[PDB]
Amino acid sequence: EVIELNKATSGQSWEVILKPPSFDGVPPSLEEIQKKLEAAEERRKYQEAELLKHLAEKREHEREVIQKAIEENNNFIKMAKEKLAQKMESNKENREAHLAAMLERLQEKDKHAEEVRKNKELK
Amino acid sequence: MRECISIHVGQAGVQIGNACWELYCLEHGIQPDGQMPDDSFNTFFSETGAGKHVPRAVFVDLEPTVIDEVRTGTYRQLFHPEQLITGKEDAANNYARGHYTIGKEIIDLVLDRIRKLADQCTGLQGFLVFHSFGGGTGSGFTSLLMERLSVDYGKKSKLEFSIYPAPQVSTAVVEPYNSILTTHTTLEHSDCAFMVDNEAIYDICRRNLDIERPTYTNLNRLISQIVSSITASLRFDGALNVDLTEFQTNLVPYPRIHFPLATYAPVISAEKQLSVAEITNACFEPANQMVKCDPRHGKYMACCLLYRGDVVPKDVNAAIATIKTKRSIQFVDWCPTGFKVGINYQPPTVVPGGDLAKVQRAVCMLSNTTAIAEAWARLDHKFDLMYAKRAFVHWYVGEGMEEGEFSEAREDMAALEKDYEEVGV
Amino acid sequence: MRECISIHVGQAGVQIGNACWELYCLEHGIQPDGQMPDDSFNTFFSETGAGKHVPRAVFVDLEPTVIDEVRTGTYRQLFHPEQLITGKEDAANNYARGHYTIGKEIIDLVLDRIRKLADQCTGLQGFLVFHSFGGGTGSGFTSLLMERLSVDYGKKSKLEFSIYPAPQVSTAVVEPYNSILTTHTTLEHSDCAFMVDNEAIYDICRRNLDIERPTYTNLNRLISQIVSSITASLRFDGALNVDLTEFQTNLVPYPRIHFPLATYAPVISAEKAQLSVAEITNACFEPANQMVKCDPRHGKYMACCLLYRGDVVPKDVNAAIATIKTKRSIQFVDWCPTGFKVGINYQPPTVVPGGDLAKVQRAVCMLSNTTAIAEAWARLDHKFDLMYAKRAFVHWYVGEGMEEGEFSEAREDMAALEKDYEEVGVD
Amino acid sequence: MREIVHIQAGQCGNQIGAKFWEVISDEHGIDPTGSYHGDSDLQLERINVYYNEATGNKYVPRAILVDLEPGTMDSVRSGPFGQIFRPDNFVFGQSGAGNNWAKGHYTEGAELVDSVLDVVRKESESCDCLQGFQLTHSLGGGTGSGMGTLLISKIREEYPDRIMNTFSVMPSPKVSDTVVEPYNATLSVHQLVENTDETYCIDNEALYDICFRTLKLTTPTYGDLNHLVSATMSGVTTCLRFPGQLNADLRKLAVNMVPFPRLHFFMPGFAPLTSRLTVPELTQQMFDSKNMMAACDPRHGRYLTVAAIFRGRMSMKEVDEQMLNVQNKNSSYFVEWIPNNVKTAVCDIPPRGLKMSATFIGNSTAIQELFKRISEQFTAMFRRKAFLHWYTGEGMDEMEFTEAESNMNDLVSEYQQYQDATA
Amino acid sequence: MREIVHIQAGQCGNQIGAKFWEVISDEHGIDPTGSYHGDSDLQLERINVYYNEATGNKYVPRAILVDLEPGTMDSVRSGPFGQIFRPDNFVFGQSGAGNNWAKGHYTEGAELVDSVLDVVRKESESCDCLQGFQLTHSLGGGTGSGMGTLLISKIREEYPDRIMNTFSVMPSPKVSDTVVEPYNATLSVHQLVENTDETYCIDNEALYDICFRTLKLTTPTYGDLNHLVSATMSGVTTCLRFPGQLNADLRKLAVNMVPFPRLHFFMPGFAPLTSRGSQQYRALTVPELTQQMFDSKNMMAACDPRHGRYLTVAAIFRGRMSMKEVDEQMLNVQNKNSSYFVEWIPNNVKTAVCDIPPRGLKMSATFIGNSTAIQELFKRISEQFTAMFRRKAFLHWYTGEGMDEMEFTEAESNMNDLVSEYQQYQDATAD
Ligand SMILES: Nc1nc2c(ncn2[C@@H]2O[C@H](COP(=O)(O)OP(=O)(O)OP(=O)(O)O)[C@@H](O)[C@H]2O)c(=O)[nH]1
Ligand SMILES: Nc1nc2c(ncn2[C@@H]2O[C@H](COP(=O)(O)OP(=O)(O)OP(=O)(O)O)[C@@H](O)[C@H]2O)c(=O)[nH]1
Ligand SMILES: Nc1nc2c(ncn2[C@@H]2O[C@H](COP(=O)(O)OP(=O)(O)OP(=O)(O)O)[C@@H](O)[C@H]2O)c(=O)[nH]1
Ligand SMILES: Nc1nc2c(ncn2[C@@H]2O[C@H](COP(=O)(O)OP(=O)(O)O)[C@@H](O)[C@H]2O)c(=O)[nH]1
Ligand SMILES: CNc1nc2c(c(N3CC(=O)Nc4cc(OC)ccc43)n1)CCC2
Ligand SMILES: CNc1nc2c(c(N3CC(=O)Nc4cc(OC)ccc43)n1)CCC2
Ligand SMILES: [Mg+2]
Repeated sequence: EVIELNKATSGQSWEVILKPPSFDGVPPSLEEIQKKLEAAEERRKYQEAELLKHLAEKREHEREVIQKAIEENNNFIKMAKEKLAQKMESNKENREAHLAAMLERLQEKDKHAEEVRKNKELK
Repeated sequence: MRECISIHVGQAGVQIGNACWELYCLEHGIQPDGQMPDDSFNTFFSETGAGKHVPRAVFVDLEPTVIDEVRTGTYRQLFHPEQLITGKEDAANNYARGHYTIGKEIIDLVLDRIRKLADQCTGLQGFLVFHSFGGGTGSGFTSLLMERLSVDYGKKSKLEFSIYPAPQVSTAVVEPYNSILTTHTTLEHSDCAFMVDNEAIYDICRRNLDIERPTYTNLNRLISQIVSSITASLRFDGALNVDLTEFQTNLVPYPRIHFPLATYAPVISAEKQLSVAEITNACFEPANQMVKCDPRHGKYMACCLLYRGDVVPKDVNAAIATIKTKRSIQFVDWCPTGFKVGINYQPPTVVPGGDLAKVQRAVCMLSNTTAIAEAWARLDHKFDLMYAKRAFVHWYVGEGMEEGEFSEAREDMAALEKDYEEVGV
Repeated sequence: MRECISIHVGQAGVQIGNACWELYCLEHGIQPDGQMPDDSFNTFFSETGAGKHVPRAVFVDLEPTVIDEVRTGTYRQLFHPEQLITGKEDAANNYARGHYTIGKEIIDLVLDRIRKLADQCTGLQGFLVFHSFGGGTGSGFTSLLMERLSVDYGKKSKLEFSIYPAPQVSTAVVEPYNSILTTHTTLEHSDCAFMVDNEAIYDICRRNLDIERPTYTNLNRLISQIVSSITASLRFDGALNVDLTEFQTNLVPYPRIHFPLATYAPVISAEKAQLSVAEITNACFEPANQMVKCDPRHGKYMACCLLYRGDVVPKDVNAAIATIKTKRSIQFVDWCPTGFKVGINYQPPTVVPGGDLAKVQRAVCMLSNTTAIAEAWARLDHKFDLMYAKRAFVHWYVGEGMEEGEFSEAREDMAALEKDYEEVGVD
Repeated sequence: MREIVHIQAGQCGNQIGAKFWEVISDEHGIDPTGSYHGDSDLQLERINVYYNEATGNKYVPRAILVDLEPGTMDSVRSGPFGQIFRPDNFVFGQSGAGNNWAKGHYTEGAELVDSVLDVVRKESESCDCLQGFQLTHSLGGGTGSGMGTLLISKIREEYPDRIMNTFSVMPSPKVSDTVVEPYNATLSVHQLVENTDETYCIDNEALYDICFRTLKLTTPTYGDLNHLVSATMSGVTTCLRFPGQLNADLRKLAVNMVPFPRLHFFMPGFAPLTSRLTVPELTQQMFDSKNMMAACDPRHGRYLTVAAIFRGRMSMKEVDEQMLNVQNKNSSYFVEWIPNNVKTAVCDIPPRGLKMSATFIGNSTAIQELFKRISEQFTAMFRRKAFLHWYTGEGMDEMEFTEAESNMNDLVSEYQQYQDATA
Repeated sequence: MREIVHIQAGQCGNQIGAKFWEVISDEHGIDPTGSYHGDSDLQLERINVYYNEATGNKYVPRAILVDLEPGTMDSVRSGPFGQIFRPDNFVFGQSGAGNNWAKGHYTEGAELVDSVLDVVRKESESCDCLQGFQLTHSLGGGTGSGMGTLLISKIREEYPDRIMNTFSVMPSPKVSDTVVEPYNATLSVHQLVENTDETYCIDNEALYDICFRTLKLTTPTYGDLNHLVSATMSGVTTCLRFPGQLNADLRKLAVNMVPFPRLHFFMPGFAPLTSRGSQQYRALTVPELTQQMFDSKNMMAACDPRHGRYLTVAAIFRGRMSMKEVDEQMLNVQNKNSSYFVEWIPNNVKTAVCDIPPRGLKMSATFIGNSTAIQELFKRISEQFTAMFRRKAFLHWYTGEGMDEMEFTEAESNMNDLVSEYQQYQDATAD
């Protein structure tokens, strides 16, 4: 069964039917799009904001490392200074005490001498 | 008038566009300067005050070197700078970047250039949209554009020429993701989509043109012949498929199942005349389909035969008789078993010096068969393999896409598969 | 930039400084007046507007006889008089006098002169302090100096070139006391101390140089080559360079374990009528060529720093060191996956004319941190214990203000140091 | 997507960086005076990816040269192509990093890093479309390792949307420069996991082994190793620099090579191996451990993704045939859940001195072996706290050491997890 | 540490002091008029240790001459080199101490001591860097022993940070019949234990024994004895006076020689032994000098060194000879004789060589021992002390001047304590 359909200046068309059908009959707004694109942009920006927040926390750790080394140097200086002043003072006192004892023994001998000369006149 | 506006998105879409517009110019006698010594060609070409004929086309590719092909090519004087939209970085093979990041940035500009073309039309039929499944731009931006065209041109037809991926020639591992993402989002917004399997075209150029390693130019020149066959009666005063809505009338009884199988013949090597019956037999050989699938694993819903050149009806009906007797062409049962035949008298044309020979008569068969769901299944399997491990998903999510869009797109394809099965029983 | 300040303390420190600065001048072409007919000698020499190159150094001694010889010697114009600092009375072999009684009288002047040298540095690397363990100044004044440098300069690198005592050439019986006392107080203030053993230097001069009774000038000239090998990386632009920080990082695994062992080769008699890169490398692991008497085969290496000078290509060092890694007799600690640091400077070693050392095309100085150096600490600690059990001579230290508690505290610190060397050698 | 900013940091960084610029300047036809003298316009179509074009028709590498020590950059100026680099792109400190990651990453590097970033930013503003950053450096030393990872982090903070790409040289006791290489490398591996997008693992262990075993160089020198590195760096950058079927860029590289963000450490490979040739044979060195620049056996794991570059005149069909033939015979060594995970590009421009060459960029789970080797060396030192005081002296806590190695042992576990995963 | 201030007190002190100055003046090339007529600048490099440089290129001994008896300094003034001494440095009293320690220390000596301090202060204040003092004196008389120890005490009070060194002549019944010399010596030794840093024990018993037994002097005179003293004093002060590898001073001597404050009494020894004005027909060999130095016949204290142990030893070899060979023999004598050196003072023998020999000898060796055998000297004095004190013999000679018995008991207790701690260290083990 051939059914002519159309004829025109540059062609013609028809329908060839070999067997008829067994069964008769056949058995997002602009605002919605724009919101979805804007939501995806906000998720990008959030993700990027979170990246930069982690890198900024790393910067502050770096500052805290560098500061800590400066504090260790400063407290190394402060303890070295304290202990050296303590040693030098304790050593000074000690040496002065030894010298003062040596002279006090010598001066006791000196008074004994005057007692010897006195006993001589007494007799 | 019945103007159609062509939109080419991504590199594949732009380069196949180059091939088709060159072929249109050869068929209508339009020189590379836009000048020209049947007025149906005005559906695809406007005319300027200098008397030059300008394609009703928009090219969208965010890498300037691709668009530079158009503006420095042989037919560059055909095009005006407002037809060419480019950017800095492309979508980096990432659907999410094409759809969301690039898409939000360029969509209004792209629609503005389309609107400028549409304002020049008096009876705009709709849009022919050329793009890849696998490219980040071809997939991601095309789907955003299709949504927006549905909003902005609600009653207008939208046809796709879609490059279905072949790993042999693709350089992206993530193409199955992009193909499912863009199919899901575009599904409700396209009236008729002709898929072209790069693997199918590659095999045809190797087998029938004796080219060891076909170039993109090889593939694209063969693709242009198919597109030209499909658009011939829009650009000439033919009889079958004389406007865009007729494609859905003749091929798409069910809206979701809108993916016709194209078969083309003959493809003869230039460095090498077949009968109506021989080229008609070739339309029922799977080796000549534009998508790899087995029609015996499906039923037809619709079938049209588009003849070009020296074709006389007695010779066609003779060929159809001999096929029906020898072979079982199973239609669904709510559909008549039959063929709509059109002959366009304009002779098939080839690029001079190309690898396609000039033939006296050609034919393109457009059939809606449930068998094309095999192409969807191959894609869905590769999708599933990678998505089970969430491989590469973080590149899409990093661009603002929600992970659940993967699952939502993949469910849609499952439903598409069951829709095809239900229809085929 | 990158300056190092050298401080030479007491007789040993000053006389070795004489040998080193003399050698530096010949190595850089500087004449005894500081004038000279590669910029990196400026790390050790500042320069006046008259073109005079002045050592970044201070010489300190509590008695003037030794530094007077500098003030009237060949290089009397090399230094500014203010760099040569002497008192009147020395420490009489008594740490307590170097550190307290006598040293306190001159310490502020020395620190003032060092601060003026620091003021001339744009990137001060640190201090090299040259001293003996055994003398009263070398021990007691160096301790005071190091402590004062920590106060003024914080953790700024301080490294030492130290003369470990040898009875044959020493003239003090209290040297074990002075050694242990200065080691105790200096421990936490020094980053790295290169120890030299006078006995080892003596035995090398006799054996390798055919010298029956080596003089201080004989020993000092050999010690000068070792010092020059170490500082050459900072004074010359070579292929592989090692700066002060890199010495500390690559030789000191723990803060207290900071006494590398120097070795030098070749030591050839000048009168005798070229050793390969492999040969001089191998000689550095020979126990005879050590600059401290100890047996490395008795211990485990923790770090080897090899400093080459002269005609030496990196390939040949690589092949030489690859052989060393195969010798089972050279054992490294469990916890050291890689222990070699290599330096190559391309200026050959220079020898003083009229000296006993032969001129050679290439030479190497190895600094090795080995647990075997604990043996040298053991020898010193035992001599300390012998006398200290009887409190022999302790009254001379107590009379200058020290307490007996400092002796036992110092000796206990040395006992912990010996236990530390044992511990780092366990698997 | 055009310009790459190349940075080279520390001694290894500047030596292999200089060799890189040497080799690709020759391929693109650029002499040391920046003047082009080549024979083909394939050499200039994409030359702006790596070179700025100055006034006198001359090309200047988009290269920034960084060190805390002035020495090795002085020796690069004196080198063969020393005069091609912009003089104000030398950014050098004076006092060095002391072989200490903490010094390069914290105190010393901080003092120099803002000077480098100013030069980085002047180059980034003269870019039409900045692709991203390519850094060369060692992980075993102080400046390249410590200051390079500091540079990476600060660059990420200022250019969070640009790709970060490194050539990161891994240390080996077989050719070491400092005793603390295991600490320096482990602290840096933690930084690269977190902050780079693509890292080529250039393993000195494997370079030495290639020279000793295959090339018969009984005593390999850095020159010998760096001949392998410069051959590799040329090969992997091919598709960035020349027009071809694949016009690659650093973001497409990341998208297709990195299925999971932490797993971005590539095994490079090269054939033929040479000291200072058929298509099927070239294809087979993909699985040859003998041709890997990371000391790992690819047959010890599975390929997530692979990039192959074939260079020279040769049949692209024969290449595609052999590549597929190798994939199928070796199917057990590719993950099944990434279909079509090998992509091949061919480029007709051979490297100098070779007619044909092959280069492989593998994302292999066998890379865990490299990191296990570093981990074991880290642990042998760290369990005894050897040399630790030089790092704590810089203000570092001990916890940074334990965190860095547990992150690296996690990377190892993550690679093991996907090695065992099934479809 | 440059200048030494020398003081000589009493007859013995001024006699041995004068001989000291004649001998070292000849060694440094100074004639009796103070002019330098020597042939080597080695003689002048450290000549300031003992000499001040005066007006006419002159050198004046830094020497203070003290005696309660006026005639002893007339003897000095007319002795050879009597004119070399500064005239203002002669401090003379009117009456000697009658061999009475108490006169020297408490009465007559105390009236003259401030006049001595006048001179001592002017010499000491003119010093650029004062090492300290050396005192020559006998312990058995009254002036040298009593006023000598009084001087030490008084000088120590003003110069407590300077070294106090003394050359102390111990009495012997073989040389003097004065029965109270054990008393004067014991009272002196008490003072020396507490107020000197270094004391050379010059034992008249040893000097007589050497002269009688070795020099075959049937009747030795003080001139004979003093020849051995002056040779000893030249030798022990060699490293103070000449430039050498060891530039010694009095404090480095004390630090290295004195392990315990009280045990600072040295046993000197000399080789070769010679009589005065006697040609030496053949010099001696280095190993001869080395062994003979450690021989009891060559000790200036009447103690056998093999009866105790050396705490510390200083040896001075003088003349042209091999320093290799000298170290060789010194190491040998130490190793073969290891039992006579304490083990718990390591490396306790130190040797100097000086190429300038003393006059009349081509080679010489001088020995300074801190030996525990020195307790034999103090035990000898202690026994003589007790034999008189138990009888309280002659005590009124001392209580007549104001002393008490208890001061005798105390000094005897202190010397016997000294003997005990020598014995303690003689028996001490390193285990
Ligand atoms: N038939 C044909 N296919 C092509 C052509 N160019 C690319 N393709 C295919 O298209 C897919 C890649 O998609 P494209 O549209 O070219 O890429 P794109 O989206 O412009 O690029 P990106 O934004 O970087 O992702 C792959 O499957 C390619 O094989 C072409 O000219 N012809
Ligand atoms: N190598 C070498 N060692 C020396 C030299 N001079 C002295 N010594 C050694 O140093 C130790 C003695 O310490 P000195 O440096 O001479 O004494 P000092 O530091 O000047 O201290 P006092 O003189 O006690 O104030 C002994 O072990 C000597 O052998 C020298 O010139 N070279
Ligand atoms: N070796 C030596 N001993 C002497 C000499 N002169 C006196 N002696 C000894 O000195 C002790 C007697 O003391 P003197 O020095 O003569 O007496 P002093 O110190 O001058 O005191 P007085 O004469 O009592 O006022 C006795 O042991 C004498 O043997 C001498 O020249 N040489
Ligand atoms: N392949 C290669 N490795 C090197 C080179 N130079 C140094 N290295 C390695 O780099 C590490 C030492 O770090 P280095 O770059 O020299 O120190 P930095 O200047 O602190 O960055 C060790 O693993 C060395 O083996 C080189 O030229 N080539
Ligand atoms: C940067 N140089 C470079 N060279 C090459 C490639 C490559 N990429 C980028 C691209 O576009 N595709 C791709 C896909 C892929 O699948 C697993 C792997 C790698 C890449 N990049 C592929 C061949 C040589
Ligand atoms: C005063 N004349 C003198 N002569 C000499 C020495 C000496 N001293 C001083 C010194 O510096 N060291 C020393 C160490 C020592 O160990 C047991 C013993 C003695 C001294 N002093 C030693 C040699 C001759
Ligand atoms: Mg001294």
